[PDB]
Amino acid sequence: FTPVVLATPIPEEVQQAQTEIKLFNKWSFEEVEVKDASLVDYVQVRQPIFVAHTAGRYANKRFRKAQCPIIERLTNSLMMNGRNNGKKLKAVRIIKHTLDIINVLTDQNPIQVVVDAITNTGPREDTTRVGGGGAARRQAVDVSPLRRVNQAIALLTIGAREAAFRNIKTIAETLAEELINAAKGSSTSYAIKKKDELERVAKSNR
Amino acid sequence: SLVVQEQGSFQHILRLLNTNVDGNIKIVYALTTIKGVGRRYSNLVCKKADVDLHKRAGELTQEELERIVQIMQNPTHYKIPAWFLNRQNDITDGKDYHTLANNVESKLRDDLERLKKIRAHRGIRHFWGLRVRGQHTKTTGRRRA
Amino acid sequence: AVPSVQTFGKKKSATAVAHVKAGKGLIKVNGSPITLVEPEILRFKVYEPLLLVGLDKFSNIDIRVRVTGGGHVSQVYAIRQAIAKGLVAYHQKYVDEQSKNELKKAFTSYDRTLLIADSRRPEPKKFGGKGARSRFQKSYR
Amino acid sequence: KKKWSKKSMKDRAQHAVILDQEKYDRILKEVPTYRYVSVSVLVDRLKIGGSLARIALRHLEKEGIIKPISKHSKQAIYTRAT
Amino acid sequence: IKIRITLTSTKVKQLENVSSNIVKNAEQHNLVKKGPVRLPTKVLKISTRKTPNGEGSKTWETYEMRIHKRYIDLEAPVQIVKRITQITIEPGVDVEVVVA
Amino acid sequence: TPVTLAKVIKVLGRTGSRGGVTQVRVEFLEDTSRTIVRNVKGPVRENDILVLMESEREARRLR
Amino acid sequence: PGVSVRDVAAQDFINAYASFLQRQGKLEVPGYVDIVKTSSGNEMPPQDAEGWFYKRAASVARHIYMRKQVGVGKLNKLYGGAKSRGVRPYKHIDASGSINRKVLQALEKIGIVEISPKGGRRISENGQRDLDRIAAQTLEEDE
Amino acid sequence: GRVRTKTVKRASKALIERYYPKLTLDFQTNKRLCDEIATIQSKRLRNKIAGYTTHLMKRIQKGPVRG
RNA sequence: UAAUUGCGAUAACGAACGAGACCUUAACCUACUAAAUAGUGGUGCUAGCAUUUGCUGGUUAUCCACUUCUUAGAGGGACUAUCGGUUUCAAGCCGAUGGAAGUUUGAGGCAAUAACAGGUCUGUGAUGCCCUUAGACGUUCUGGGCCGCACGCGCGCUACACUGACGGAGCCAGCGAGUCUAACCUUGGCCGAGAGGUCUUGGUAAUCUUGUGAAACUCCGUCGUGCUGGGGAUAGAGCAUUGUAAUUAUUGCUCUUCAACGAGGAAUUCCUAGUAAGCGCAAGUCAUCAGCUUGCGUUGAUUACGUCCCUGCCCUUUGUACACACC
RNA sequence: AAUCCUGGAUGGAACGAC
Repeated sequence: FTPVVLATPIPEEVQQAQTEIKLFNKWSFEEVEVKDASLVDYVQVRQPIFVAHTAGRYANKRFRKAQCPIIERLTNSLMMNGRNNGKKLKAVRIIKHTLDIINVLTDQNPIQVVVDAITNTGPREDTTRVGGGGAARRQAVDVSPLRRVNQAIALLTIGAREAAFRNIKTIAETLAEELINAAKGSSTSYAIKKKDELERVAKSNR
Repeated sequence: SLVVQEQGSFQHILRLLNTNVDGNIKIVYALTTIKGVGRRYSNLVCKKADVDLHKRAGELTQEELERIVQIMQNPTHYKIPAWFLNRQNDITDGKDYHTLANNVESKLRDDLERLKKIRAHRGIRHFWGLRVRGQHTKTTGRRRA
Repeated sequence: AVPSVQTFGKKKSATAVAHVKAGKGLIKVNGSPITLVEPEILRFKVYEPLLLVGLDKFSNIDIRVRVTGGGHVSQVYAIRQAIAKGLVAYHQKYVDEQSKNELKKAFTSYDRTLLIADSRRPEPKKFGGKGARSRFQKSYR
Repeated sequence: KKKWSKKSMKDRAQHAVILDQEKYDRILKEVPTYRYVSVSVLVDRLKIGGSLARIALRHLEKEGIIKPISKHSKQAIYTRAT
Repeated sequence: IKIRITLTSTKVKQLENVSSNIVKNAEQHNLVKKGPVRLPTKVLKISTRKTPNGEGSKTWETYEMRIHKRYIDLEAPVQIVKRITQITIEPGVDVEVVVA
Repeated sequence: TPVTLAKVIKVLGRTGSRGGVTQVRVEFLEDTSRTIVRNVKGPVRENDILVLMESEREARRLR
Repeated sequence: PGVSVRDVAAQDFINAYASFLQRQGKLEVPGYVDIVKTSSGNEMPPQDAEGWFYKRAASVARHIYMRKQVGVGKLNKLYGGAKSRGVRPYKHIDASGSINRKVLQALEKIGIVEISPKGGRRISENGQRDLDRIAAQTLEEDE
Repeated sequence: GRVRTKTVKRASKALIERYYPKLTLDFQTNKRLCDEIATIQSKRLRNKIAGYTTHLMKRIQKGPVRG
């Protein structure tokens, strides 16, 4: 490393995050090896980003979104329920505070934490209607990894949102504790509960 | 960052103008509990009485309280611009007052009664309980009572 | 005279023109350095080319940007695209081609839009609805 | 007027707006060991009000008991200094 | 002498033919000028319900009128100015010359 | 509570009255050479991987 | 190296400048301060209320240093904002004009601002140097 | 889809059956001689004709084509 | 195949309409033409700080030079180009590369035959027939009414809150409209809390209004889960404007009043990318009045990329006691 | 030079014509 000078002043930490390595906002992307396979090739890591904001267009084709960073997908899902439509900047700020919190608690990489939570809360089976017309039933089937991912993300976001609704605990910390409970496996997470529900129902309707 | 521990001289709900005012909330939004008193008037009077608005109502002195009362019930002597008032150029004497907890409703009743005995259109409308500001009555104010 | 160029980055409707020349490494935005944009995170988003290529390449050169149109985010994106374009054109004209092409390669490897503009344009508004595709609502009974 | 819902009541917590010496020194002894600290922490723990929590976070940060890591308004974040 | 000529027409090829014959006349007379400044053409929209009556699907129709405006700066003697006022006149084209 | 991983090798077609479902034939990673047919819910491609909560079953093929 | 107002963050600069003027304590106060909303589109007066005239003066001074000329119309257009007309949708409204007018009058009084040609008001050279020094102090505070 | 109309295909067939000792499998030059040798009112149509002619010559280079 | 779009098959051959083609618009062009009613750079004068070169600015008659950004005009450019697969191996289709653009590039305009006893005589000095035609259903003047409310339906606007409200600062668009025998859009200056008033100014307009400094947005603070500083109806009082005239308040402003509403049951609508949704802006009607529409732009997602189960549509085959045709 | 092989479907209720 060398601290360079320009006509306009650049801080040293940004110089380091420039030349020494490419971080997150302020975190690493390496040593975040996904644990469970079959989610690999569908979560986008090893292609770092400094912010989850990007004018990327993965909605033109079918399977493109797999190459979108999972954090951008999180920020994307966070802006919903009407008034929060758009306002991606706020979602990013919330992510940042959340990662700060998940680094002070459970001091491992918060990125590693959330990906382990995703891998944990992936609904492996799910029911669906099949029938010869009026003779139709809720047959249980296997879930795609992409659908596992999307369902997991939606569950996490909705759990945090419904927790932070009408009460003081912020959307950020709600999301944080939800991700933590999911990463561990706790049955207190909205996501984990829904997942166990679905898998039980799949078992029953085999 | 400043933290005064406390003293037990604090008080919960108090009384003034025949009104059970709630303490433990900031003075302005506390006072607005009173009928005939809004956020503007309250903030203004608490400014004029030289009060710290960061303070809570239940932790105060009766002197501050009564000075505020005096300013409330006699505004003009403390340099009020006379158009904040809820009742100015009143109806009879042309003097400008600021009606309060019970006087608000009493005067409202007096005005409605005046118009009714006058057999005015607005008075008849109020007497029947309908809408008066020229609104439509076809699709709204159905379960009005 | 000076080895100097002028380029531009674009967005929905935000345009970021940028004069570039040889200098001492001052990087200004309509009156002011890069560090005073105040989305406070899109700041890092616009640092990105510098964070990719290292700041050493910016010592001998100065940039001056004028921006207009669109919202703050679109302005930022036009800014960074104009920046990368000016750097590339400079390395093309005055510097050899190897630096220019490896620079372009690194940029496109991190992200494509840093050099090329996204051709996504606002679709118009049609009658029978508030926006383009949305209609108002159907009432049967 | 049919409501088409259930609409049960709540517990109606009664958090404090002012403190006392007991609350204050309880805070001073218990805020450490809270690896993460914020307003919602200091209200789902100790039943102080939100303004109290704001002022108290500022106070502790002043002398230095809690370490700040980010001071965004609407989301203040601290840990314990060790 | 410092004249402006202004063409505020619709038929763009007529406007262009007029501008072209005028500028070749000016340059064969060897007169300094500014080239034909094409102001940004302007559109007049009119959005109306197609139907006279009120029923039918809620359809709308935007009738447009494009207008193309050009103008030229010349320094030229009074006699050439006068004959030019006389000549290079196309129907459907609105033209106006001003001095100073 | 074990599972079985399998790799996709061949997509067959869509199925279900509403067509929100897909038939596939997979190849087990461990204990390879075993090819079973299954139903799937969401989007899928070849060479993807799936997690049979039970490996000993298969749906009525439609062909 | 020399500096400007364009070389410092706006919020911190304005804070420092309004603090400097409130410490100087000479500029002006109309008398009907702490009584109005600054805007018919606002619903409550300012929260601080022990000041904020210095703040608005700082903001407009920075604005003038950025621009060439300004007017009460422009300042109302700027500081005005979204009004909540009860139920009918929000809408832009121009802020209070008399306030900014008295601000500019007091600024010409203290000699930081002048009247411009082409109408409106203009930065002074005295104000230029003073704001330059204040901004110097501003980005000196972090040393 | 990207299918071409009988006008295109008929014209391409005419050009191929009576200008074979000519144009090659380059779209650009085939265009630049098409607009020269025939009358077309739209650049779009000319490009389509050029492309289909080129594809038919690709076909011709490996055996004949019916019609 | 989006498609009677084509490859082909062939008692059919050659044609035509429609589709497509076409036109407009939006994206590419540092290639042409140029442009103080658009910019850019430099040079002069000038402010400040640094001073050591510099940075930030201002400067209409300081000129000089250029056209990348801006405007246009003429043209080019994508035709699925190249490659690899798959297909009787043809039409074509899938993936990848390049590319500004590879869902007929995107959205629109135009849009057949035949028909509806759809709607409109309240747009028509378009209209036949019938009624009326001077106490007229003509015409015109006053005042009312079209808004009248025990109730039921539909288009929407507000919110039911911290992904928040409020107060400060921060501070960015584009579409377009605008005075003549009128009196329009108004800058700037003064007054006023505010609305607004007033003295002036520019503009028949890429020039002036107007960078239309819009709002949402960001940073700071207060608030603190309390039908609460959420919400802001219903009312009272007063001050203003338009209009001859506002009284069943035209509308705007101030204060006060502060009600339901705690995410909405049966049912149901729209929607596949800069799109939904949010956010406001302009024009329309207009003396005044947007909560409506038509356009504009700012922020900007998720989830499919499939199916015919329901609702319907096209072709073929079949059956039919149907023909104002499963009502 | 090794080499054994195959085709396959169930299904509820749904009046009438002013």
